[PDB]
Amino acid sequence: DILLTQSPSSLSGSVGDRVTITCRASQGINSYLNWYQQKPGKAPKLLIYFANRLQSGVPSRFSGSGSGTEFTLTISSLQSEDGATYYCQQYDTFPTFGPGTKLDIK
Amino acid sequence: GFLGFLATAGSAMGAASLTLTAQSRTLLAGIVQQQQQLLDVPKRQQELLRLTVWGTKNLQTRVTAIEKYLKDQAQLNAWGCAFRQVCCTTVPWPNASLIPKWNNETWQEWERKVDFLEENITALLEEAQIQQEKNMYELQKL
Amino acid sequence: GFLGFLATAGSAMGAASLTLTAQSRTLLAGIVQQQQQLLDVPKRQQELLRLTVWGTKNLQTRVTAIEKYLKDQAQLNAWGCAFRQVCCTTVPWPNASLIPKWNNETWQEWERKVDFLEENITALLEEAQIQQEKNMYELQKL
Amino acid sequence: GFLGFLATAGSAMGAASLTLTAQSRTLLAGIVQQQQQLLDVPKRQQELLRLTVWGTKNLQTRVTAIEKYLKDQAQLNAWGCAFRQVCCTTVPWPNASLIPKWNNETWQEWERKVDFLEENITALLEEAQIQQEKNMYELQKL
Amino acid sequence: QLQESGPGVVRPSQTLSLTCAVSGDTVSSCCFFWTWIRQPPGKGLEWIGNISYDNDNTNYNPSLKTRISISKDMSKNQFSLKLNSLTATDTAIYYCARESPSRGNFCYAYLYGNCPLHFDLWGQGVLVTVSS
Amino acid sequence: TLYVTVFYGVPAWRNATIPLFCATKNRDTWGTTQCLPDNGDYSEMALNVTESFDAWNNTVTEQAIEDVWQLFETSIKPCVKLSPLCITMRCNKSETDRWGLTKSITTTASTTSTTASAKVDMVNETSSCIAQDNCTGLEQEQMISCKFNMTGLKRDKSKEYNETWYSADLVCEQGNNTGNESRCYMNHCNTSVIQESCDKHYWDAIRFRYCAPPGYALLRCNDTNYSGFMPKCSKVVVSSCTRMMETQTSTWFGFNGTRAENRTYIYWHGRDNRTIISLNKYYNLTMKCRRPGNKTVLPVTIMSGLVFHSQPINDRPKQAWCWFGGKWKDAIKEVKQTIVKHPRYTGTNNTDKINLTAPGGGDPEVTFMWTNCRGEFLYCKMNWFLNWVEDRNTANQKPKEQHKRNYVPCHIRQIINTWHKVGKNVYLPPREGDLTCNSTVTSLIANIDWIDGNQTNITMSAEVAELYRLELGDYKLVEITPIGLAPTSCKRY
Amino acid sequence: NTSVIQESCDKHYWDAIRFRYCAPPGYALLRCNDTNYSGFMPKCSKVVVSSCT
Ligand SMILES: *[C@@H]1O[C@H](CO)[C@@H](O[C@@H]2O[C@H](CO)[C@@H](O[C@@H]3O[C@H](CO[C@H]4O[C@H](CO[C@H]5O[C@H](CO)[C@@H](O)[C@H](O)[C@@H]5O)[C@@H](O)[C@H](O[C@H]5O[C@H](CO)[C@@H](O)[C@H](O)[C@@H]5O[C@H]5O[C@H](CO)[C@@H](O)[C@H](O)[C@@H]5O)[C@@H]4O)[C@@H](O)[C@H](O[C@H]4O[C@H](CO)[C@@H](O)[C@H](O)[C@@H]4O)[C@@H]3O)[C@H](O)[C@H]2NC(C)=O)[C@H](O)[C@H]1NC(C)=O
Ligand SMILES: *[C@@H]1O[C@H](CO)[C@@H](O[C@@H]2O[C@H](CO)[C@@H](O[C@@H]3O[C@H](CO[C@H]4O[C@H](CO[C@H]5O[C@H](CO)[C@@H](O)[C@H](O)[C@@H]5O)[C@@H](O)[C@H](O[C@H]5O[C@H](CO)[C@@H](O)[C@H](O)[C@@H]5O[C@H]5O[C@H](CO)[C@@H](O)[C@H](O)[C@@H]5O)[C@@H]4O)[C@@H](O)[C@H](O[C@H]4O[C@H](CO)[C@@H](O)[C@H](O)[C@@H]4O)[C@@H]3O)[C@H](O)[C@H]2NC(C)=O)[C@H](O)[C@H]1NC(C)=O
Ligand SMILES: *[C@@H]1O[C@H](CO)[C@@H](O[C@@H]2O[C@H](CO)[C@@H](O[C@@H]3O[C@H](CO[C@H]4O[C@H](CO)[C@@H](O)[C@H](O)[C@@H]4O)[C@@H](O)[C@H](O[C@H]4O[C@H](CO)[C@@H](O)[C@H](O)[C@@H]4O[C@H]4O[C@H](CO)[C@@H](O)[C@H](O)[C@@H]4O)[C@@H]3O)[C@H](O)[C@H]2NC(C)=O)[C@H](O)[C@H]1NC(C)=O
Ligand SMILES: *[C@@H]1O[C@H](CO)[C@@H](O[C@@H]2O[C@H](CO)[C@@H](O[C@@H]3O[C@H](CO[C@H]4O[C@H](CO)[C@@H](O)[C@H](O)[C@@H]4O)[C@@H](O)[C@H](O[C@H]4O[C@H](CO)[C@@H](O)[C@H](O)[C@@H]4O)[C@@H]3O)[C@H](O)[C@H]2NC(C)=O)[C@H](O)[C@H]1NC(C)=O
Ligand SMILES: *[C@@H]1O[C@H](CO[C@@H]2O[C@@H](C)[C@@H](O)[C@@H](O)[C@@H]2O)[C@@H](O[C@@H]2O[C@H](CO)[C@@H](O)[C@H](O)[C@H]2NC(C)=O)[C@H](O)[C@H]1NC(C)=O
Ligand SMILES: *[C@@H]1O[C@H](CO[C@@H]2O[C@@H](C)[C@@H](O)[C@@H](O)[C@@H]2O)[C@@H](O[C@@H]2O[C@H](CO)[C@@H](O)[C@H](O)[C@H]2NC(C)=O)[C@H](O)[C@H]1NC(C)=O
Ligand SMILES: *[C@@H]1O[C@H](CO)[C@@H](O[C@@H]2O[C@H](CO)[C@@H](O)[C@H](O)[C@H]2NC(C)=O)[C@H](O)[C@H]1NC(C)=O
Ligand SMILES: *[C@@H]1O[C@H](CO)[C@@H](O[C@@H]2O[C@H](CO)[C@@H](O)[C@H](O)[C@H]2NC(C)=O)[C@H](O)[C@H]1NC(C)=O
Ligand SMILES: *[C@@H]1O[C@H](CO)[C@@H](O)[C@H](O)[C@H]1NC(C)=O
Ligand SMILES: *[C@@H]1O[C@H](CO)[C@@H](O)[C@H](O)[C@H]1NC(C)=O
Ligand SMILES: *[C@@H]1O[C@H](CO)[C@@H](O)[C@H](O)[C@H]1NC(C)=O
Ligand SMILES: *[C@@H]1O[C@H](CO)[C@@H](O)[C@H](O)[C@H]1NC(C)=O
Ligand SMILES: *[C@@H]1O[C@H](CO)[C@@H](O)[C@H](O)[C@H]1NC(C)=O
Ligand SMILES: *[C@@H]1O[C@H](CO)[C@@H](O)[C@H](O)[C@H]1NC(C)=O
Ligand SMILES: *[C@@H]1O[C@H](CO)[C@@H](O)[C@H](O)[C@H]1NC(C)=O
Ligand SMILES: *[C@@H]1O[C@H](CO)[C@@H](O)[C@H](O)[C@H]1NC(C)=O
Ligand SMILES: *[C@@H]1O[C@H](CO)[C@@H](O)[C@H](O)[C@H]1NC(C)=O
Ligand SMILES: *[C@@H]1O[C@H](CO)[C@@H](O)[C@H](O)[C@H]1NC(C)=O
Ligand SMILES: *[C@@H]1O[C@H](CO)[C@@H](O)[C@H](O)[C@H]1NC(C)=O
Ligand SMILES: *[C@@H]1O[C@H](CO)[C@@H](O)[C@H](O)[C@H]1NC(C)=O
Ligand SMILES: *[C@@H]1O[C@H](CO)[C@@H](O)[C@H](O)[C@H]1NC(C)=O
Repeated sequence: DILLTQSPSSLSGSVGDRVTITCRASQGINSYLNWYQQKPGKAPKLLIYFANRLQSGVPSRFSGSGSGTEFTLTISSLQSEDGATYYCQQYDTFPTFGPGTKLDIK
Repeated sequence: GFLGFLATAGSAMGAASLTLTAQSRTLLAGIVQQQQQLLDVPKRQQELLRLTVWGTKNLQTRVTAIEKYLKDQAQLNAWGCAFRQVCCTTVPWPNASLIPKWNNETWQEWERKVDFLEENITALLEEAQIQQEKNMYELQKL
Repeated sequence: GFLGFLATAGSAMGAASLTLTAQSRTLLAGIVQQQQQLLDVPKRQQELLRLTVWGTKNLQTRVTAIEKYLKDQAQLNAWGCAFRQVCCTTVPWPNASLIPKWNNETWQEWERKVDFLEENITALLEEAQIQQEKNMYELQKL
Repeated sequence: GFLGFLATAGSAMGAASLTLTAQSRTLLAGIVQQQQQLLDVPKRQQELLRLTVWGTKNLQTRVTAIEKYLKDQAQLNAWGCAFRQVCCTTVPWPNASLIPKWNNETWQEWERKVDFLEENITALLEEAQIQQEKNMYELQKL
Repeated sequence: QLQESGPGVVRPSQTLSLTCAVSGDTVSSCCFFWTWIRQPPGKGLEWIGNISYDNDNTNYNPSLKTRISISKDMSKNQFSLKLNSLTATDTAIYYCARESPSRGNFCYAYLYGNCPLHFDLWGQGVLVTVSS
Repeated sequence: TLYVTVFYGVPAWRNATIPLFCATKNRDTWGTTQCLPDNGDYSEMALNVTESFDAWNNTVTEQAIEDVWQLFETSIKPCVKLSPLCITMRCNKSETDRWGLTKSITTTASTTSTTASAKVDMVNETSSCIAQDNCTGLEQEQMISCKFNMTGLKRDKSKEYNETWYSADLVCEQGNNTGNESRCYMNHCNTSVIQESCDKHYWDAIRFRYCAPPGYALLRCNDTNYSGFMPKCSKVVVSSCTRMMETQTSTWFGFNGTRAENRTYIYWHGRDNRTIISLNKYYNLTMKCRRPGNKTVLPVTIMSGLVFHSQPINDRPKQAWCWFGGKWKDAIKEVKQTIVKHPRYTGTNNTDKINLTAPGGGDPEVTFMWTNCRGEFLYCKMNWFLNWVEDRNTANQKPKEQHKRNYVPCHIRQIINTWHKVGKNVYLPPREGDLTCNSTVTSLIANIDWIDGNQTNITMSAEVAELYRLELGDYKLVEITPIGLAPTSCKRY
Repeated sequence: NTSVIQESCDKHYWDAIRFRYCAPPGYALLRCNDTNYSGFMPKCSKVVVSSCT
């Protein structure tokens, strides 16, 4: 299978700053990578799909892109409501998910 | 002909099972069937054997079977280890960044990760064989 | 070219005298004479070298000389004993009902008594060589 | 392709440096470029691949590359020492009147002084190999 | 939309079942998959399996090849898990999702690797504890 | 420590772009000359590999298209040229006026009739209207009896000949003919030279399969989810030769396909909206075409000594026509459903908003169904059929086209602009006697084109070449390259 | 009238045409050198081998 990892595992920034998460893979993913946002006590929701498409209902502050073995999630202006664990999913084959990373709030 | 090469695909590199008789068998099956047809066409059409397109397309396929067989034998003799399986040549592997997972990866997956090394390696393998030959040349002369 | 193969026919299998250079000599005599003619025809007719029938019949004969030489070498390498005379392979003879009179029968008489065995034997000889190669593969790897 | 053979011309026979991979390399460079063109011509002209003169002249050059490679291998196997550099055959040199100045003469100058010996020598070299093969034939049989 | 359900406590060596109801939709709708993932406490998201797939075909995470079974029932608008040979490490929040394809010029087949696929719609999640 | 070493006999491959061998069973003419005999070995091995397949960008399909075309060209090349026939012919004026090649204002026709006249007419095997070639709505074949002066091998002697042309094959000079004997020429002569397709081409079936040369193999995608373009096929099967291909040419529907399965598949171009829809064999869809009458054929020797086959019928037979059998209504409903559920379709999910339609324009090359019946090409007008199979509310399609029938009127055309991208016109000799053909229907060739979530238009297409991409398509040609390199510790001495 | 007559213009039949056949490499011609050879002979005891006719 494809090993999907994430970095930084723990990062933060102030409300209003630019915060990014990078996902990497041991094998190339053609473009088949999704991003999810999970808050405590809740099921995760789709944030971005298929590398470059924002999921309808998700605020415009979220964006991302990627290919091959490197993908990025960007929040252009971190909100106080964005404290969450974010996860990458490769679905190039039998989806395995990455470990997730945490964005805290300052 | 048999296609026993492709038959083990997906088994991983280690224990993949390599067969050295496999190219001789694909060529031999080919030559016999094509020779039978070469003798069969003249039964009805001897004059137009190469004039028209079918005879030049078939010529390219017969030529390819021979040239391909010979390219493998010529490259192997340049390296010198034509019948040595693993060959055990003296050229070092280019870097530690490209080491196969002998028990996880398949030869099909692996070879596509070294396509950019083969261009430099082929020449190095030939050079190593050339120096070994030079050393023996001098021993035989003296 | 020489035809030293046929020259000993009728001498019996034992002491028949086998020659391993004989196919190289028939091919070499052929290639030189045909090459001289390839260069000679253009002196008067360069354009119609393959368009008309004579150039496609001669192509089939030149192709046959090459394909035949290579079929023998390919089959021998599949067996592996290309330059070993008797080869000394490990495949057992099919049955006791077909044993040659080494001092009475000629190779011409004998081979026609085993035409129905060769079909099974060729494959067995190749299989025996393949396993020997597999054993060496593992020794070289480990 | 490389032309490393001609590259050492003028260096004298001794220390001339002989390379055994050199014919494999000239053939391999040739086959790859010609194969690319065989597949490229049909992009615009598939029907007239051999009908017109260019396709018969190119056929003779492709055929020559193969026949030449095989003549060298066939002659070497007739002698038997295909991969032995100096080969160390048992045929005596014809006379003391033709001894090279190993440290003064070039292979180009030397070979032209033995053109009238090669005609007799080639046959003798083959005969010597044939008797060695006969001796081994009998050892393997008995 | 997706409401899961099942016993909060199951024992080791028993079989767990979880059934999810689909509300405002059905389980025979075209080009959707009914899937499940797990989230052991303190861990990330593990995909475990997939069945509307319009067919009886399934895809399972190979680590559970002999342990997990997924089925659907069109008379109930429900789909469910059956997980055998339970152990302590199977404690997790079990979640449902649709894994909807993005149909269009980028989707060739409803297979992994041949179509954009994403879990847009998620259920609530059921925490199942395996204990004595 | 770790040396490159050389591993010989390695199970690995790369994309090949080389010519393939053909092998066949019909060796009466073409097969012996160009092909090897069919070995009959259709077995395959499955491999545990993942591979990328494409039908519209392959070497296997692009040779099938070029090879069928090329074998056609080498068959007609030595046949009689008809430039000696591009002379004014003296044609019966009544028949030129009735079929509209020439004009007349002395016919002053006026018709009064019922406008509420649409009918529904069904035919099947057990019917006298088929046996007698008189189904409701069929007319006469449209043929202009013409005379001309032709010279044979004796040079200074000539004879007048009787030739009956289909109207589709004549031009006819117009203006100030106040008598009889109109002046006509062949439809495609003056811009070019028409050659007769004399060596029985299209009179029988051509079937063959391709075989890889030594060292090469064919991989095939054996999924059910294969839709022409598939970047990662998990079921890869390896063999040395392809399935047997039927080199049939037609528009709108493909006939006698090898890929006839109890399933509807739709292949789409990856970069386009063009598709080939296979039809479900479960419904036994069949087309039965007839050429009523009994033709006489008269060989004419022209100057060079080569022979032209004339058609002195001197009679007035009914139109060639086609009868559609099998469960067409249900097969078409499945096509609509298959499109709705397809991965590449994002249109309407309402099957009553998806319709079959003819391509537009006034160009006969796309608006008529073109089919081959043992050597004669037929061009069918299919409005009656489409209205029937869709159970369409006709209502306002002009009286003649407002019928629902499972048969269509058709006409014979002898001067044919061939199917490949050539612009070459050939003459198809008439067949002596009567003709009947009974073919299976295996595919629907169409583009799917929608712009909104209401109205999808399955537009019938004339791109006959794409039919070869359903026959093959799932194949990939690869080169076995069994030399590998890999770090290991085992250096010689 | 039934055909077209072509002139045999390239001096054909104006001189003698004589040639012999030669076997390609690996092949040979055997000849029956009996006096009892009558065209068909299933067992010729005098067999002679050569490369050309
Ligand atoms: C052995 O044989 C097999 C079988 O044939 C070979 O497999 C085929 O290999 C081809 C390349 O050799 C592949 O095609 C190429 O795909 C590229 C990627 O396409 C996708 O991304 C596009 C844009 O994405 C960018 O950004 C991301 C990150 O955000 C990066 O990762 C990307 O690299 C890019 O920078 C996207 O536009 C594509 O979608 C469009 O094209 C595909 C075509 O497959 C269509 O299916 C889609 O519907 C869509 O179509 C639009 O565009 C076409 C024009 O092509 C119009 O006709 C349509 O109407 C519509 O507008 C994908 O999502 C492409 O970038 C690449 O294109 C560039 O390069 C080619 C030359 O190679 C140029 O001609 C182009 O103009 C352009 O510059 C190309 O399409 C095949 O997909 C692959 N086939 C299969 C089945 O897998 C294999 O390689 C062979 N192997 C060997 C060793 O020989
Ligand atoms: C290398 O090249 C050489 C040189 O060409 C090859 O040698 C030739 O090989 C051929 C076979 O491959 C031989 O021909 C065959 O001979 C068979 C035996 O013929 C005799 O017996 C016939 C009947 O006997 C039956 O009963 C006895 C026991 O009682 C059995 O043992 C037999 O097997 C039978 O069952 C008898 O009729 C024959 O006599 C007739 O035929 C011969 C032809 O040689 C004539 O010479 C005779 O005059 C006589 O002619 C009559 O028939 C012919 C029709 O052929 C008419 O035209 C005449 O007017 C007249 O009526 C013999 O006494 C035959 O059975 C066999 O025929 C069958 O099979 C062939 C196909 O192979 C069919 O086409 C037939 O229709 C029939 O079914 C055939 O004739 C050649 O003799 C032999 N040539 C030489 C010089 O030796 C060699 O094989 C090649 N090797 C390789 C590896 O390629
Ligand atoms: C979709 O698929 C279908 C099914 O395969 C296909 O229909 C069939 O097409 C084939 C090929 O055209 C047809 O086969 C031919 O049929 C004719 C007619 O036979 C009937 O009528 C005669 C009347 O005399 C009866 O005696 C006979 O029993 C049948 O009822 C045959 O004449 C053809 O044979 C000729 O060629 C043979 C070669 O070996 C000769 O030995 C034989 O004597 C025949 O010679 C004639 O034709 C020669 C032309 O080369 C000519 O030179 C001779 O002088 C003489 O005229 C052959 O068997 C088959 O019947 C069709 N079946 C059906 C149900 O339609 C469709 O065509 C295909 N459609 C598309 C679009 O691809
Ligand atoms: C070869 O190819 C043929 C043609 O495709 C296949 O035949 C079809 O097989 C399928 C599967 O068995 C049939 O589908 C089933 O039809 C049943 C009957 O429904 C009738 O009535 C409804 C209205 O109520 C109509 O819409 C329908 O068209 C029929 O007239 C249904 O009761 C079945 O329902 C099941 O699935 C649904 C989900 O869609 C569930 O909700 C139900 O509870 C239930 O489980 C089903 O739809 C189809 O009708 C057959 N077609 C024909 C023409 O006969 C062959 O099977 C195939 N051969 C092989 C070997 O595969
Ligand atoms: C061929 O058709 C007849 C008549 O059926 C009618 O006309 C058809 C052209 C079409 O429009 C049908 O829908 C019409 O119903 C068939 O004969 C009938 O068969 C049914 C049983 O299915 C029977 O109840 C009727 O009484 C029959 N009618 C008559 C006049 O006898 C005939 O079976 C069809 N042939 C085949 C091979 O199916
Ligand atoms: C080949 O002939 C066509 C048609 O022939 C002419 O129109 C017929 C209706 C009839 O009256 C014939 O006797 C005529 O010779 C030519 O097509 C016409 O070209 C003219 C331009 O010169 C154009 O104005 C017309 O509309 C065209 N008519 C049609 C029906 O297409 C065509 O140009 C001729 N080609 C050559 C090389 O001469
Ligand atoms: C194609 O099918 C038709 C039937 O639709 C066949 O024609 C029948 O042939 C039999 C036997 O000669 C006659 O008894 C019937 O009367 C014919 N039916 C009709 C309507 O004429 C035809 O033979 C089949 N195939 C071909 C190639 O002709
Ligand atoms: C096949 O046709 C459809 C319908 O026109 C194309 O779908 C459109 O794609 C564009 C992007 O290129 C979108 O902005 C439109 O909204 C889509 N239209 C509809 C109705 O959904 C489709 O791209 C075409 N396929 C190819 C390969 O070109
Ligand atoms: C290939 O797949 C089959 C199941 O279809 C499996 O039994 C076999 O072990 C697999 N082989 C390899 C090398 O993965
Ligand atoms: C070193 O390894 C990288 C892979 O990380 C590869 O791209 C590069 O070509 C290698 N360099 C050499 C000399 O082999
Ligand atoms: C194969 O993958 C496993 C992880 O699943 C790893 O532990 C093992 O070392 C890998 N094998 C090789 C040869 O690298
Ligand atoms: C061949 O026949 C000759 C007589 O003509 C005889 O002297 C010779 O020994 C025979 N050779 C063999 C091998 O039988
Ligand atoms: C056994 O000997 C007979 C000869 O009597 C032969 O026909 C048969 O093919 C032989 N069987 C095997 C297996 O060699
Ligand atoms: C040769 O034949 C004789 C009988 O004449 C026999 O005694 C002898 O054993 C046979 N030779 C062989 C090798 O079988
Ligand atoms: C060839 O000539 C150059 C001078 O141009 C000289 O330096 C070199 O040593 C010469 N080599 C031989 C083999 O004579
Ligand atoms: C002996 O040497 C002379 C050169 O002086 C040469 O022409 C002749 O061919 C040689 N003879 C032999 C048998 O080599
Ligand atoms: C080279 O020539 C010199 C004379 O200039 C001579 O003394 C020497 O022996 C010659 N070398 C050889 C190998 O004969
Ligand atoms: C077909 O694929 C090849 C790559 O294998 C690409 O270079 C070529 O441009 C493609 N052809 C088309 C239809 O664009
Ligand atoms: C044409 O046919 C009629 C019979 O309908 C006959 O009288 C006339 O002579 C024929 N004309 C020619 C030129 O063959
Ligand atoms: C017909 O005749 C009139 C004169 O009465 C002339 O003006 C007209 O151009 C002629 N038309 C044709 C087509 O010849
Ligand atoms: C019809 O043709 C005849 C000659 O066969 C001629 O006499 C007659 O006048 C023509 N009809 C008309 C209206 O010109």
